Amino acid sequence: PLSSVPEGTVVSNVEEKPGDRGALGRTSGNYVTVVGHNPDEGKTRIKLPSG
Amino acid sequence: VKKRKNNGRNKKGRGHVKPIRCSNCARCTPKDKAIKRFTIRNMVESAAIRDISDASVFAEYTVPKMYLKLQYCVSCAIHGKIVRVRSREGRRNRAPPPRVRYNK
Amino acid sequence: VGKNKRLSKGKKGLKKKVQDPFTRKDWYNIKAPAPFAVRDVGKTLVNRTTGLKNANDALKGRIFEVCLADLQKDEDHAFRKIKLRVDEVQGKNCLTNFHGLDFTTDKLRSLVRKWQTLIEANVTVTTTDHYLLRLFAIAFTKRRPNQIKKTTYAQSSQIRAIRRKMVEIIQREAASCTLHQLVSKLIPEVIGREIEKATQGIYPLQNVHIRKVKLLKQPKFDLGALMALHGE
Amino acid sequence: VLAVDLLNPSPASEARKHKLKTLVPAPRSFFMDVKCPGCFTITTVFSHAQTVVICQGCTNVLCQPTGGKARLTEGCSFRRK
Amino acid sequence: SKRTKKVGISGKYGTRYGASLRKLVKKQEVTQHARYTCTFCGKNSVRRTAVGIWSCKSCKKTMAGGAYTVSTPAAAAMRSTLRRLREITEA
Amino acid sequence: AQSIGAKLALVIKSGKVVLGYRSTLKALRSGKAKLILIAANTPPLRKSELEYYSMMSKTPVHHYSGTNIELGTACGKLFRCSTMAILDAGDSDILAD
Amino acid sequence: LGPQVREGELVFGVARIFASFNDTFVHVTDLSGRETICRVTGGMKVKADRDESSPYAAMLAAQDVAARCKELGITALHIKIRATGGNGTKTPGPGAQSALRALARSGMKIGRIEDVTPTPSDSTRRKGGRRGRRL
RNA sequence: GGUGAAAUUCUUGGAUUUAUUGAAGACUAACAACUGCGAAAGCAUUCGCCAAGGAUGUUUUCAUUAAUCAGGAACGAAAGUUAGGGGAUCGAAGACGAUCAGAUACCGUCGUAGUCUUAACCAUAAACUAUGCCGAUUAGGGAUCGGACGGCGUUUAUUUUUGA
Ligand SMILES: [Mg+2]
Ligand SMILES: [Mg+2]
Ligand SMILES: [Mg+2]
Ligand SMILES: [Mg+2]
Ligand SMILES: [Mg+2]
Ligand SMILES: [Mg+2]
Ligand SMILES: [Mg+2]
Ligand SMILES: [Mg+2]
Ligand SMILES: [Mg+2]
Ligand SMILES: [Mg+2]
Ligand SMILES: [Mg+2]
Ligand SMILES: [Mg+2]
Ligand SMILES: [Mg+2]
Ligand SMILES: [Mg+2]
Ligand SMILES: [Mg+2]
Ligand SMILES: [Mg+2]
Ligand SMILES: [Mg+2]
Ligand SMILES: [Mg+2]
Ligand SMILES: [Mg+2]
Ligand SMILES: [Mg+2]
Ligand SMILES: [Mg+2]
Ligand SMILES: [Mg+2]
Ligand SMILES: [Zn+2]
Ligand SMILES: [Zn+2]
Ligand SMILES: [Zn+2]
Repeated sequence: PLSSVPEGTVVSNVEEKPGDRGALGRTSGNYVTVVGHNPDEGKTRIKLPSG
Repeated sequence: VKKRKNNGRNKKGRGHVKPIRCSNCARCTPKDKAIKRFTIRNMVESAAIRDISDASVFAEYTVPKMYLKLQYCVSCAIHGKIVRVRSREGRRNRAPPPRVRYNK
Repeated sequence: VGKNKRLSKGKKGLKKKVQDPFTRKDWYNIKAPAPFAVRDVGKTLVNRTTGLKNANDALKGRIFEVCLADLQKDEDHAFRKIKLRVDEVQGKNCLTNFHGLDFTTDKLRSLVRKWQTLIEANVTVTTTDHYLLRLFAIAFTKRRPNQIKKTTYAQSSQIRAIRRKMVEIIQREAASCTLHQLVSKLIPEVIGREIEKATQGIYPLQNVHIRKVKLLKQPKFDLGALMALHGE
Repeated sequence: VLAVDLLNPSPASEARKHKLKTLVPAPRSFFMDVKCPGCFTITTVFSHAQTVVICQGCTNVLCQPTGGKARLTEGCSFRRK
Repeated sequence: SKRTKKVGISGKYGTRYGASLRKLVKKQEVTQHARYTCTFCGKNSVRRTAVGIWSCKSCKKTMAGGAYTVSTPAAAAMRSTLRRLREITEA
Repeated sequence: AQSIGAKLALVIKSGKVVLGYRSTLKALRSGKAKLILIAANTPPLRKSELEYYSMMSKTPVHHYSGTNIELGTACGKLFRCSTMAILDAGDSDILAD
Repeated sequence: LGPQVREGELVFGVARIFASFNDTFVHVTDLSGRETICRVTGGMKVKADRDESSPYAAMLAAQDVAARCKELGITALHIKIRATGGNGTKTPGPGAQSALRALARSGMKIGRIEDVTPTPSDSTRRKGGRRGRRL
């Protein structure tokens, strides 16, 4: 899960909502980057390939 | 002809040195070629110290100093009269001038 | 200049009606934490509390610059200034705690001089209370009374030895402390005098100081802890 | 100057020149016998040893290599042979 | 007995598609038809099967890599970053 | 671990060693082996099998830090090698530590 | 109207004087920087815009600050002089010291002078080019 | 705001100024010098890893293995070229405001390529000490950086020997 991840790591096939089995960053040579966390009201900022 | 033995540069033993920005016209010159002056002065001019002194709330007070380091290109150095032309024999004398210690 | 406005209020505008906004302001007193001597440090201004705009919300993220000389009633600490951040607002009173430290600008420029060596280092540290704060250190070479040589320069190998010693001392002292405990060590400059003794063998190293301290993270508010130091 | 006897320099003047610039080159190093306090044995050690020298008995260090001449352990005595 | 001065592998294209376009494709064709040493068995037999699939002819291992290279500079830089980040922070 | 390179070269000249996998195992049955080396990229199943034989025969094992290509060139040979055994030391001192 | 306090005690403010080579700013805030009490610039007094930086204009602008701040109850000031900074001159302008005297003469109290000019550790490229202003 | 003096431009749709917070790219002030290193071009924040180099010290080892080089080869500031990423600041071309008899300029407000990085080309500079490389000899002096050796004291530490 994206919470158990430090900032700055690249991942792939990220779920828009928990349980939909992959929506984002699933093309050859692409990825997404985590930016920061909000431990309260848990939500994470990410950066998409388009910017 | 060579006008100066050191080429007026003071750079021997190395190939390059990073330049700096002139403090007046913002020109680029090598750091070793610029004329550098270090100045220590008071925050206020000597006539104004009394007015600040008796308006303070700390009994005796000492106004702080200000420290600056100005550095010029040669073209702006002798137009502002920081340095001036010397004679042929007097050129080769690098001792700092003797500041007046009696003031008449 | 009176006669330069051309567009003035802009595309289309009209004059105002109500003025003098100072009729609705209020004054509050500011307090200081436990270790410092004097508690009153001045007054502050804010709009009066009203519907849709609470006053306490505007007095919970302010910081103040107070010279350490005023807090300790001593002119020795006339070159260090520290910040106090407001947290809770009692009746016509603001409560504050530590938020940093810094030298005055003129003291730092007077220390640096030509024909000397400047050594500087930094290191992050966390306390038993989960505070993430960073410390800076500074020192200069010391001349010898019978010295004839013009310049006192240290070798770069010796500089790295001193820099390594600086980091070890700072970590050891701040390893097991609280924020209140650490502040009580900053004002008598315990860190500086201990660093000078340890580095004596490598080089004399006059003028040991902690240049500045700034904090990066804070734990939960924990109102019980704030009242412990205040209202003594 | 302008009239000097080059064949017979004074011994004091030859003790200051470089080891190779004298009239005939000569080393300025020597050997010595070191007395380890623990044992009663004798070991021959170069003055400019580049290696850590171990005594035959009780296995104790006697010298530490350095840039010039090796420094001996504090609790030891030697004679220049 | 060199048979070419500069054209190289992209000599099958004759005089078509322009000189510049042939140079770019040659840069990418040369690196995909070569052989690479296996990271597991050590033999010099690894060749590309699909657009992003490389497999060893001896130990039968199959690995996913770049389009025309076994690994890419971006992917290589990430392993070191991930290794360095993990071991200092959690250990 | 730079010392192991120099020690191993001396053993080749003075002592006797046997290279390969089948011959290494056959030496372990006899119980007269003294030290075996294992390369980094040997198959994990083969690695775990070799250590079990050593445990029965109680002989020390050393884990080489390089691939099987580097182990071969560390012995003057022009071919890959993954495991080996040292039947006896010559004038070297590998078994000292 | 003002803070209630005994006659012996006095309440403090801070004055932030920004003196460039083209204008001078006199600005008074509370102990923190959040609340502005008064602000008058040198351009409001002079009408020729080549004298906005003149020391005379700074005196006039500094005088009515004391008058305007007098009834608010504040009686003492801290001073923080600053130059242009950054890539600028780092020398305070001619009107920097004229305003400081006018605050003292008008009757306000002074303490803790300081310089707050911003200095870079290593700056971006500065305007002008490599050959400078050739006039 | 900007200038010798002005204008173009921005502004109660709150400009300029004040305090707190965030993001991005470039750059390493003061200390910094008639000081250090490299074949030259060049190289300045911390720490970890990787291979290399000069001098000094030496009663180790080899024994002429050396000097300089037509053609030939490696590296070679800035600008410029080919493909991606990046694009804060400055700013060729360009557009306006003043000045002037004219002003396609000097001065002022904007601003594209470029300035930075990865993978490949280009091989020129007042690339300067306008002074080719190896070896021997010839005169007085005081400073300074690196290594070794000798010496009377001061300083100082779980302190001696070391270091200043
Ligand atoms: Mg879907
Ligand atoms: Mg050199
Ligand atoms: Mg050059
Ligand atoms: Mg003006
Ligand atoms: Mg002129
Ligand atoms: Mg505003
Ligand atoms: Mg950054
Ligand atoms: Mg140096
Ligand atoms: Mg620096
Ligand atoms: Mg030639
Ligand atoms: Mg270039
Ligand atoms: Mg370029
Ligand atoms: Mg394309
Ligand atoms: Mg591009
Ligand atoms: Mg611009
Ligand atoms: Mg033009
Ligand atoms: Mg040429
Ligand atoms: Mg030439
Ligand atoms: Mg001489
Ligand atoms: Mg001397
Ligand atoms: Mg020396
Ligand atoms: Mg000595
Ligand atoms: Zn200039
Ligand atoms: Zn003994
Ligand atoms: Zn394989």
